[PDB]
Amino acid sequence: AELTPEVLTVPLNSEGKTITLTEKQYLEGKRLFQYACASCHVGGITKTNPSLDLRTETLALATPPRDNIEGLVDYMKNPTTYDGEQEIAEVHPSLRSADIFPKMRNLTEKDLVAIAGHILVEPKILGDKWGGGKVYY
Amino acid sequence: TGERPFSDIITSVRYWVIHSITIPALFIAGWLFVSTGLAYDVFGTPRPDSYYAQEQRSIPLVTDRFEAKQQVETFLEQL
Amino acid sequence: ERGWFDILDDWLKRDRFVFVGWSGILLFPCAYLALGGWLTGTTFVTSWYTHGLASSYLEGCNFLTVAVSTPANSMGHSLLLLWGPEAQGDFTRWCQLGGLWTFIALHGAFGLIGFMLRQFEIARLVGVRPYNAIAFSAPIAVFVSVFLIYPLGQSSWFFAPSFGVAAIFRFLLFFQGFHNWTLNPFHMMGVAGVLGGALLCAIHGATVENTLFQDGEGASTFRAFNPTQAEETYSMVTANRFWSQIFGIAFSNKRWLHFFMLFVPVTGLWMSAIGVVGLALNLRSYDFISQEIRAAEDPEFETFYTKNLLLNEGIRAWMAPQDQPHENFVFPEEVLPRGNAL
Amino acid sequence: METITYVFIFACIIALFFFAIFFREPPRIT
Amino acid sequence: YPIFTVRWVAVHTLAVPTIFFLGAIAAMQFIQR
Amino acid sequence: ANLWERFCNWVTSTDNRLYVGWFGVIMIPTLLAATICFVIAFIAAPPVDIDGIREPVSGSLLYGNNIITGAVVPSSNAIGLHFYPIWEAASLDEWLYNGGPYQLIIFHFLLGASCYMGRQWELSYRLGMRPWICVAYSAPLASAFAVFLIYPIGQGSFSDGMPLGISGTFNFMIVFQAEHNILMHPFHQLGVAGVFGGALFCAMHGSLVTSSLIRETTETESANYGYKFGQEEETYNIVAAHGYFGRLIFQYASFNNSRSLHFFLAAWPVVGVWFTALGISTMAFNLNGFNFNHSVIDAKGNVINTWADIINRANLGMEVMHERNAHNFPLDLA
Amino acid sequence: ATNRDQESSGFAWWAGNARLINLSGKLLGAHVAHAGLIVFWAGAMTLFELAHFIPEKPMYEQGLILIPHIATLGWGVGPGGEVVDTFPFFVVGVVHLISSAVLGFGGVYHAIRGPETLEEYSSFFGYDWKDKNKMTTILGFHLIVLGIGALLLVAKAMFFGGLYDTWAPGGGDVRVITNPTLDPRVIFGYLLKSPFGGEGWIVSVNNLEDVVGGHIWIGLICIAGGIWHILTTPFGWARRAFIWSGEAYLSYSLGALSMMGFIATCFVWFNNTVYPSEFYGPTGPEASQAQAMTFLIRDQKLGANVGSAQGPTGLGKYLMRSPTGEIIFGGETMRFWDFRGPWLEPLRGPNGLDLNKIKNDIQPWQERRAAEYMTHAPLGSLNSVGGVATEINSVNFVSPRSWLATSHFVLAFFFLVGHLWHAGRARAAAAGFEKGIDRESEPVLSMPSLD
Ligand code: CLA
Ligand code: CLA
Ligand code: CLA
Ligand code: CLA
Ligand code: CLA
Ligand code: CLA
Ligand SMILES: CC1=C(/C=C/C(C)=C/C=C/C(C)=C/C=C/C=C(C)/C=C/C=C(C)/C=C/C2=C(C)CCCC2(C)C)C(C)(C)CCC1
Ligand SMILES: CC1=C(/C=C/C(C)=C/C=C/C(C)=C/C=C/C=C(C)/C=C/C=C(C)/C=C/C2=C(C)CCCC2(C)C)C(C)(C)CCC1
Ligand SMILES: CC1=C(/C=C/C(C)=C/C=C/C(C)=C/C=C/C=C(C)/C=C/C=C(C)/C=C/C2=C(C)CCCC2(C)C)C(C)(C)CCC1
Ligand SMILES: CCCCCCCS[C@@H]1O[C@H](CO)[C@@H](O)[C@H](O)[C@H]1O
Ligand SMILES: CCCCCCCS[C@@H]1O[C@H](CO)[C@@H](O)[C@H](O)[C@H]1O
Ligand code: OEX
Ligand SMILES: [Cl-]
Ligand SMILES: [Cl-]
Ligand SMILES: [Fe+2]
Repeated sequence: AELTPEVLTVPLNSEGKTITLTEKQYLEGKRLFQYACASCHVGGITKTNPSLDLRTETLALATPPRDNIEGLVDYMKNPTTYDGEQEIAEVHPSLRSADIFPKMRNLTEKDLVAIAGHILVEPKILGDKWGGGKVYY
Repeated sequence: TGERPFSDIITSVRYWVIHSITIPALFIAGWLFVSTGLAYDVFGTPRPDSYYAQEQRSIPLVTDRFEAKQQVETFLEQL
Repeated sequence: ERGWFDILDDWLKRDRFVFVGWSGILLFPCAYLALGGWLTGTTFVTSWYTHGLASSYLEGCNFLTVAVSTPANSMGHSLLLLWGPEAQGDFTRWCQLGGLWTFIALHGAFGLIGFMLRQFEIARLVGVRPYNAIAFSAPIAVFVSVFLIYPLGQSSWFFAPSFGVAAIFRFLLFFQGFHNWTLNPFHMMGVAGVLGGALLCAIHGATVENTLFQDGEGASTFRAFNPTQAEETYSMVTANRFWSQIFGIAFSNKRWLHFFMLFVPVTGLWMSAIGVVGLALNLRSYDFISQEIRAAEDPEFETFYTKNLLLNEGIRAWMAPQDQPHENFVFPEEVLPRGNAL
Repeated sequence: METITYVFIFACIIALFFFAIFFREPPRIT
Repeated sequence: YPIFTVRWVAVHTLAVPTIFFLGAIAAMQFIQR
Repeated sequence: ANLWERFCNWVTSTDNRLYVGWFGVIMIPTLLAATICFVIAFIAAPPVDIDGIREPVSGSLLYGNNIITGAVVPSSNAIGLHFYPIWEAASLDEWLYNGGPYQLIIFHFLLGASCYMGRQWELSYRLGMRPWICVAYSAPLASAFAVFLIYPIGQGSFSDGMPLGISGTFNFMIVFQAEHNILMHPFHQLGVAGVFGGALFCAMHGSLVTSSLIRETTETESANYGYKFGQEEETYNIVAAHGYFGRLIFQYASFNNSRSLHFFLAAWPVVGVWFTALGISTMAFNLNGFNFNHSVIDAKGNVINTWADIINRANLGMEVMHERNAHNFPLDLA
Repeated sequence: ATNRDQESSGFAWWAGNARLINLSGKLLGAHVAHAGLIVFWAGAMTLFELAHFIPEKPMYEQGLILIPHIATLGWGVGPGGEVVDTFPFFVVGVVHLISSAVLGFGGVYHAIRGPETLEEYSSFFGYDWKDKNKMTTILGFHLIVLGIGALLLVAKAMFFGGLYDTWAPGGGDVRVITNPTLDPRVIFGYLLKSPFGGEGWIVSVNNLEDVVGGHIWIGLICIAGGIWHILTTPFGWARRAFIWSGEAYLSYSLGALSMMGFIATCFVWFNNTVYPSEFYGPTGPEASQAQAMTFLIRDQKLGANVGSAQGPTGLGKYLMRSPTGEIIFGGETMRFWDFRGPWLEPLRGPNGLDLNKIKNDIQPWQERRAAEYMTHAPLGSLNSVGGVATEINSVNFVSPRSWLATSHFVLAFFFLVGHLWHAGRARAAAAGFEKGIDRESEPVLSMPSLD
């Protein structure tokens, strides 16, 4: 099996548009996800709130939908609760609270796209293991 | 006993002449065994792209005793 | 000396750097094939088709994780000969089917025979009593019980230990979870023999070294010994008084002391072997029935023995699906035993 | 009966310790 | 002193594959998935 | 002399059937207290709320245990590392509930066994011996400190110290494997090498010397009668032993120097057991065995399991079941 | 080759350095060259840390042990432990590195070129191990040095910018210590504190005023003791108690270092004042306390009444009482109730954790720090996979606390062995039987038999 262009093709936006990532963006996404996110989201779960995971199906039912690049990029700028009712920048890292989440300070727009790309690609490779937690180790 | 001491042998110029060639030739031969991919086919070990087909969800486990050879062959054909 | 046999015997027993002997015709090729089989498999051979596992340096494993893994359960107790009906002389297929496992196990078994014959043969030529060979029966009983008897009692070789560091650890944990092997009194005598042996080793070496006579001027005392000297290099008298006053009892007879050093770990390993023969048949020391009846009837009764069985049931449920792939275990999340939160 | 048996075997071992120590075969330097 | 002895064969049955294997494993360090 | 100088002379006397000594003066009472408490608790103590969740675990024979299941149970997790002597409790009833006997036993025992080690130095000085037997004993002693004191300290609680019983010890091993992957820790591996090697060289040394006893006895009488206590001549022939072993392997793989041979016998298990102790004492601070979970990945990014991953699956079983009512939050952090 | 063989010195190669026992000049060499390795490591390791260092990631995510030490002294950091300037880190590394060439020079010179013995050449620098007066005098010199070393800490703290204060009101910050603790009832009080839980002996010191006052006391005590030892010779009760030999003085020092190693292990494991969690990561207790705080926050946000929520065992799921009644976090972390930390103390009232404050006063920064500390618990593998032992690879983390505790437990342990080895060897050599038992004067042969 291979990490092919099909595996790397993911929804760009809510309207059905896709984007094909390069192998380099994928690797970048994995690296930056480790650098800034995996301490709480290793494996697609959330250590500090296990009710919410990074599974594609979960992301799709967030408000606004987070199952696409644009949704994830926006999350990383201005994170909300799952119903979109509340802005949680003060306790979740984002570009908006780079003062208090210092690893966010040198993430470029392109970095945010790469991480979003990682989050959307991993479950296409790992299946239910992504966001599955220890049951699936 | 009898044999020349190792001490003698491995400090002798003639030893180093012979082995400054044989040691590196074997090492390089070892390297090529892997770099050519020859190791994978002799032993039947999968390369990183040959463990699973592109959409396969299960392991090619042998489940037959007397036609396991043929199963591996089948399992190998669809990759 | 006379005929060809006696000439060959002459040659076999020559006093060289590595003694050969008659036992060498058995020993050397089987030890060498067992070892080179191990190095070959751990270096280049997969376990994908037998276990769904990577197991070689070629695939990315390291020293702690490579193995020559057992054949697939579907192979039963097949000898798995290169030229057998499974591989049919195909070397690549053979490797893929687990052929190196039985290769290493059987050559290792004949090599071990050879080593012990080498111990009888050398002792006979040097004119000593063959106690070393006799002591080596303990390693033999362990290898034979664990690598042969055990899997022969079970469904197939798949359940033997695979030849690897991490693979052997898995074997340990399987024995805890499935057989509750720590509870077994034959394993306990094994532990006593191994830890008592190690204690006897430390304590004897330290006692000799600390009741040495001053037979030299050097502050390093190793040079103040002569292999051919008549006298004891240390004082048994002082050693005896020291232990008597420290511990309450001491050896007084050096022949006893040494015999005891043979006896303890040898007897230990023999006892563990007997328990493992038991486990070949699932004849475990798994439970204490009286504890189970009390615990079934009294939900406030708890002991370390009940606590460890909950651990075992965790081990079985959680490891079986990947550890026994031929069973196709699917255990939906809701059935898995788990305590609160974890 | 079960506790008694365990304690009895244990007590026999402790007594055996005391005799092995204080009423041992004395070591003789001859 | 002879050259080709038992000791000599014993040494080389071991040392020869060893170096061959060490080059093979060295090459493996550069394999990527 | 004066009353004190007589006392000193007695304490340090080389002539007492059991040496007393200054270390002995601390060792005797502490070990007696530990022994007595241990025996009484093992037979008769009520159930102990080890995990501080009001779930008392029965350790004693009278409360339904046998020799194998029985234990003196660690003190309550609600205590942690607090010092819990008998006078800190409102009553003995409470003391027993909370596992006070465990702290009393292990504290007097550790002090006593430390003095036991000092005493070994002491007697060897009184007897004109070289002094290092005590150093060999530091290896088991360090191991005892590892499971009864250091581990509790690292983890914040005596409820995680090794239980003083047979099945208890196994419980400790199993939870330890789940939490630290001790098997994959190289200090534990050195420990195994240490005890397996110790057994081996024991069987070896025993057998080499025995095989070499000089003919001194009749075909009927025990060969042990061939050796007399205190005799000056060595009772076996070390040259014959070396002749055998040097040929079994090769000449230089064998010892002809009894002194360096006995040194190796001391050093091998002692150093390996030091590493064992240090394994436990460093996993006390959560520096754990090698983790190769999901280390092999395929070309796509599928995880290819190894034997490390099957180990992980077994560890997970232990993890999720252990202390099944004690965790409320998702991570077990001590 | 004056006694550089076993025949001349009677010490084998592997005991080679024992050949130096009465070669003061060569031995000074050994000692100066050695301090050079120490100072060398400090400087090069610092530079390596600085080269690898990304200022925006926590130190504790970067495998740093030395930069955290520099920062705690107040260099290079500002509010919350934010790195404002790496140049002090740089200065510290360079100056150690340069200095080590000087020590290395001196060391190599005395070891290899200068006079092997110093007694012929100089009586001030020469010494005999058995000269009880010279020995106390050298000791006395080093006590004065050590004292000044302690006073440099004080100087930094009071007159040269202060120290990083994790407890600083309003948040952690560098702060000048103007009112250090001088009352001997407080300073010496710490020494008489129990080492058990909720007490922690000196490991408990929880403010910089005590830390500064303690070093004022120690600097004075050490200078005073140094003067004392230069001016005096040992009293006769001391003369009769000790072995007076190079090997024995080593053994005493080995014992004191083992002890200090052990203390250091507990200091870094439990203490978050002189090892600020901002730099070193959270303590084990702290991280465990952070998890219960994290879920208390989460669940109460969801509507849970955290005070009356009964857990499966009957104890409160989130809150419960310590054995002395104080309100504390529940679940396993009950053991950690003695933990105190600046993100947590705002919620603590006179009775322990305050339910009024928990319901109303939890600030976002507290949620943030607890989430951070929960997820940087000091657990990880030897190959630096962060997490529990069953965690998958992804996070490259082992806390600086685990590295510092484990390394120093190992070191303290082997030093204890070293102490037993040398103490026992020194005793035997002083009495004359370190080489074995005299076959013709075997002590046991002259004693009455035991039975
Ligand atoms: C002492 C040396 C020794 C011993 C005891 C063994 C033993 C074994 N080898 Mg190993 N091997 C050896 C050396 C040895 N080998 C050497 C030097 C090599 C390199 C060439 C190998 C390479 C090798 C491979 C590749 C394999 C083995 C295998 C085996 C196993 C099965 C062998 C078998 O069925 O033989 C059957 C034959 C005999 C027992 C010989 C009979 C001799 C009698 C006394 C005389 C009979 C002769 C006969 C009547 C005349 C011809 C018949 C004609 C009339 C039709 C067994 C464990 C197999 C295995 O491990 O599978 C897992 C396997 O696949 N070996
Ligand atoms: C560790 C194993 C071991 C050792 C060290 C000994 C040692 C001894 N045996 Mg004992 N023996 C053994 C196992 C062993 N035996 C087994 C399993 C049997 C079969 C029941 C015997 C049957 C036996 C008899 C009947 C006698 C001895 C005797 C002896 C003594 C002289 C040496 C000898 O005759 O060896 C014999 C040689 C061997 C054990 C090695 C055999 C090597 C085989 C032929 C290799 C076969 C390759 C195989 C065909 C490959 C196919 C594998 C297949 C699975 C595919 C000595 C005490 C004699 C005695 O006591 O003198 C006083 C004596 O009379 N042996
Ligand atoms: C910190 C580690 C350390 C230090 C500082 C020393 C120091 C010393 N050793 Mg010990 N030794 C050590 C570890 C150490 N040793 C270890 C690990 C072993 C076991 C292998 C030994 C085994 C041993 C033996 C057997 C002996 C010593 C002896 C000595 C002394 C004389 C050396 C000599 O004559 O060399 C001659 C060597 C040379 C001329 C080669 C060059 C050596 C120089 C110093 C290298 C410097 C390189 C360095 C990069 C230069 C920087 C320069 C720059 C600052 C300008 C010297 C004081 C001897 C003794 O005690 O004498 C009385 C002696 O017989 N050592
Ligand atoms: C107080 C001692 C100490 C401590 C706590 C640390 C801690 C750390 N170092 Mg520093 N370091 C040290 C001394 C120390 N080091 C020394 C002496 C050197 C020079 C070789 C270094 C050079 C160095 C480099 C170049 C790097 C670190 C890095 C690190 C981090 C990861 C370490 C790792 O992965 O180890 C892996 C574990 C081991 C290699 C195993 C050590 C096992 C020893 C050998 C066991 C032997 C025990 C005992 C001493 C032997 C006694 C024998 C007995 C018979 C008597 C960690 C923060 C890394 C980093 O993150 O930097 C930012 C990094 O790249 N270190
Ligand atoms: C503490 C370690 C130490 C000790 C006890 C000595 C002692 C001695 N040295 Mg060695 N040496 C050392 C370290 C040491 N030295 C270092 C680091 C170097 C390299 C610079 C040398 C290089 C050296 C040489 C090349 C020579 C000596 C010589 C001497 C002798 C005469 C010194 C004298 O009379 O000066 C009296 C005092 C002064 C001249 C003033 C000293 C000024 C100092 C440097 C400033 C104050 C330092 C302060 C305390 C801070 C120290 C730094 C610290 C934090 C690390 C005497 C045996 C001579 C010799 O042995 O004769 C044959 C000789 O030729 N030394
Ligand atoms: C490295 C530091 C150091 C060293 C190695 C020494 C070494 C020595 N000192 Mg000096 N001293 C020092 C620093 C040092 N001193 C300082 C800083 C001061 C100023 C306060 C002094 C003031 C001083 C005086 C006034 C005296 C000495 C004396 C001595 C000698 C014997 C000491 C002895 O037997 O104590 C061992 C300890 C005892 C005998 C006390 C009993 C043991 C108790 C019960 C141990 C309790 C500790 C325990 C482990 C717990 C630790 C924590 C605790 C605080 C609760 C010896 C030469 C004596 C002497 O000969 O002067 C010339 C003496 O009278 N010293
Ligand atoms: C199987 C088989 C066979 C055989 C083969 C062989 C015989 C092989 C051999 C092989 C070999 C013979 C190999 C070798 C290898 C080796 C190696 C690979 C090594 C390595 C080493 C190392 C790595 C080292 C390490 C170390 C140690 C050990 C300790 C010290 C330190 C160190 C770390 C260095 C045949 C053909 C018959 C048939 C079929 C099958
Ligand atoms: C005696 C002896 C010994 C030892 C010795 C020793 C121990 C020595 C030491 C030595 C030393 C201790 C040395 C040191 C040196 C140092 C140096 C030489 C340095 C320099 C530096 C520099 C040059 C720097 C630079 C820089 C800068 C400035 C900036 C940043 C970057 C850099 C880093 C580039 C032995 C064992 C061999 C044995 C014999 C005897
Ligand atoms: C800085 C600081 C501080 C303070 C500190 C201090 C104040 C310290 C002191 C310390 C001290 C003040 C210590 C002491 C020590 C001592 C010792 C460690 C001792 C030892 C002894 C010995 C070892 C003895 C021996 C002996 C005996 C017992 C008997 C007879 C014989 C002889 C003499 C051998 C504080 C915490 C506030 C805060 C933080 C910082
Ligand atoms: C292949 C090993 C079997 C050896 C046992 C058979 C010995 S057989 C023996 O051999 C003699 C020479 O030594 C011959 O002279 C004689 O005719 C023959 O009977
Ligand atoms: C050998 C030691 C030489 C040390 C040099 C003294 C630097 S003292 C200097 O003082 C300032 C306040 O006055 C602080 O703000 C600054 O950080 C500090 O470095
Ligand atoms: O207590 Mn005994 O065991 Ca050390 O981990 Mn946490 O805590 Mn409890 O769970 Mn897992
Ligand atoms: Cl449990
Ligand atoms: Cl919990
Ligand atoms: Fe012996």
